[PDB]
Amino acid sequence: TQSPALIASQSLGRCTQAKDREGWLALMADDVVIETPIGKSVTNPDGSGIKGKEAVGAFWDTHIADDRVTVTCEETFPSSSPDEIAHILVAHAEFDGGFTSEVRGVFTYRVNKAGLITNLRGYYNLDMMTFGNQ
Ligand SMILES: CC(=O)[C@@]1(O)CC[C@H]2[C@@H]3CCC4=CC(=O)CC[C@]4(C)[C@H]3CC[C@@]21C
Ligand code: NA
Repeated sequence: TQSPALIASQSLGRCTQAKDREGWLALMADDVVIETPIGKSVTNPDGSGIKGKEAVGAFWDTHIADDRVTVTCEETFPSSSPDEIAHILVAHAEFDGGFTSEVRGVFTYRVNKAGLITNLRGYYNLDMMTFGNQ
């Protein structure tokens, strides 16, 4: 048996690697809060996270859809709750014509009783990102 948290996190990645916008959003609760990273950033403007399914849809359009985002799991850290889990992820992206970005950080997931994602939080900053010219 896979826990609702692990199923959710892995499903989110598969939908990302296939640019399935609708399937991606269906894995989330209507009150989902995405904080990638935690704190103020271009991917987290006010530093309190992207709140709501509409705003995460916009986030997908702005930062994932045409940016070739792919997430790779390096190590999984289960908790003693089936609804919360942590991963060491490596996120890669391609933008502005072919410029690349890559960062490795801790990502925590949380689902509600129905198993829908309510929280996704990333522990990383700019100094951890690496950029490319090909
Ligand atoms: C462009 C960037 O700054 C990043 O590549 C660096 C951090 C990346 C997160 C990592 C976590 C992840 C998990 C998923 O399964 C869905 C997609 C996201 C949210 C993914 C979006 C692109 C981000 C924001
Ligand atoms: Na994943």
